[PDB]
Amino acid sequence: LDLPDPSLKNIIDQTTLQWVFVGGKGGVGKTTTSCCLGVQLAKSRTKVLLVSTDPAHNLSDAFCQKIGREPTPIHGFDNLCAMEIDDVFGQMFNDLQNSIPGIDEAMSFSELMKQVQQLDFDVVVFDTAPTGHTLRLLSFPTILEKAFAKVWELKDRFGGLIGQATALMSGGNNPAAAQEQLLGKLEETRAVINKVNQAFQDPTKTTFVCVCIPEFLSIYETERLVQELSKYGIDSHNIVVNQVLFPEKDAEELSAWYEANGATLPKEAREICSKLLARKRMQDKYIGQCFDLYGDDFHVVLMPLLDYEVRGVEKLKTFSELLVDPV
Amino acid sequence: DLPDPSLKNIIDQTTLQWVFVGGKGGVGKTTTSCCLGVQLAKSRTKVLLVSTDPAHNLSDAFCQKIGREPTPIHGFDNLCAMEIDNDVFGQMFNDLQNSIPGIDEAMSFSELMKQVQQLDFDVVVFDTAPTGHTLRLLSFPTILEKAFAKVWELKDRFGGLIGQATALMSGGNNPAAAQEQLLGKLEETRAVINKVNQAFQDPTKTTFVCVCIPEFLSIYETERLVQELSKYGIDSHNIVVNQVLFPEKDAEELSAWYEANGATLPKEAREICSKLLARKRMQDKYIGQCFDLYGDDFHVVLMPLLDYEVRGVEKLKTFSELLVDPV
Repeated sequence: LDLPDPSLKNIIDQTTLQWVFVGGKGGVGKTTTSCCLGVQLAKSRTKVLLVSTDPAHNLSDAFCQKIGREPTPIHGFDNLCAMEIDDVFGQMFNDLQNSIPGIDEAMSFSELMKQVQQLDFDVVVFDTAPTGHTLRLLSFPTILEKAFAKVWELKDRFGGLIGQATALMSGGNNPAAAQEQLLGKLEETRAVINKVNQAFQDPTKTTFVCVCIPEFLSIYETERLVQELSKYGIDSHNIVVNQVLFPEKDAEELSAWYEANGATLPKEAREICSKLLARKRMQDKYIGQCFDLYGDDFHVVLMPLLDYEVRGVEKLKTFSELLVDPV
Repeated sequence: DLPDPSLKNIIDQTTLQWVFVGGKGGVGKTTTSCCLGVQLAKSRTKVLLVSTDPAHNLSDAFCQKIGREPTPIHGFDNLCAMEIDNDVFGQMFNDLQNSIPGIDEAMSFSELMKQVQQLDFDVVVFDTAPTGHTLRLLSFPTILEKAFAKVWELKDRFGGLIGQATALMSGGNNPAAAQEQLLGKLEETRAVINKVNQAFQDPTKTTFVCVCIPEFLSIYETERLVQELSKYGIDSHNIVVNQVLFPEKDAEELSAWYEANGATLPKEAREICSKLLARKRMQDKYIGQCFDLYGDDFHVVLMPLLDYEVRGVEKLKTFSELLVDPV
């Protein structure tokens, strides 16, 4: 068969990329794959930044180095930085936060995008939260529009009280001035997120990498994420199937060898081979399902399951080579 | 001519089963709720107080540790208080929580309502969270319907994948059985909340008490809450304006005395009198605004601002006496 290369080398080749997002369900290796992509991009690119919106501090444990809320240069690299992210006006803002769930996340994302675009980097890798939170990250514009419409509805409906009280309170508690400031903050956030989305819908600058493992839940969340990215016009052409058991041998070669030499093995080795072969068959079924869903338009990169955790700078550097050009 | 400036209509309506107390933070929701409970303990055979306020303000109010389950109030025979704080099914539930924000609060409220309705009390007073969270509490049926529609949409879209994986996995990890179990849990929650909401729209059984203070923000949140209760068919006819400065005299007497003897007071007495007069003028303006918005259809109960915090059983008894039969 002729298919796209089973590696993430196309990410390194496309030198015009500015946003590289890495998504997937929790526990599939999002942080490790993101760190390896950052390590690989640090070679060709002048400046590379890694941004983690995962609530935990998995970036610090991954790089075996304390990573701050601001850019922290990665030990052993000259151009690789990391970053981990966790009164009338005030009352109206709290009413808006309570009425429209997700507006605070939208404003936090807007502030983060402004800070990152002002940090001036050539490429930013994005270790996102699990799929569920990334879907809200993608649905942010509808939340901003609902916030605008909620503010307008509140103004229209309570204009009588707002104007009658505007006469009373003085100084910096005018309900109309505070309401206009809330509208202006919503407008700032919406403009920032609109420019960011215009940059995101350009496959020249933005792409998405989906990480999964040969199990039902991971592939299901990967399909959810792919369909949502397709809906919102965000490009994705890389699926990383991690923790693959023995990505070199087939289930058939070793199954035949075992069927030919079954009675020659001790009880223990025979049980271990049988368990390993069964898990390999299940993983092969799920990899075939992946190749059915994708493969035509996606680079499917298979990564071997390792005994040790891929932590530390040197181990990550060695694993990135397995990521970008396999055996 | 106006309705009686007291909450005595709450005690008179013997058919009431749910008495909700809402308002902005710091206006005295907990104090008013505890006083209403103390007063209902006289006429009713058994009275329960339920606090959904995130903090543990009930314990500080009663000056006594109140548990997560009903704890009989010291010194009362019929007054109890209460303060309220891989896996395929879990993954689908998390997808629902991420897609529909507020479904977990809806299920928690359903469990709380089932527990309270099984505790069997004659009347339950409900110290709710600040206004925004009560407004979220009111939209629960729509949120449950949106959750149902999300589960059905996911079922329709991914039925092929779900059945194809059902063919594979064994035992109690069927994705289709898990989806049906999620639907059944949603149905349980929706039935409980439907019974509760049918009970809420009956003025025979449910009424709302709005607590506020003579300031703009409190009156604005009170108006929001009243309009939302009107939209959602929940009855409210009691506004409690708490922390009123000097509820006995009018704006004229002390102002006239001071303007006749202004230059005769020492610096300290003159400063305190001036601050008091300004506070009284502002409070009178906002109380007039309250009487403009309501009074025609609402019992407006004015409560005096006290130097001490209304903690302890005796202070609660005196504040309840000022609440149900004023001076």
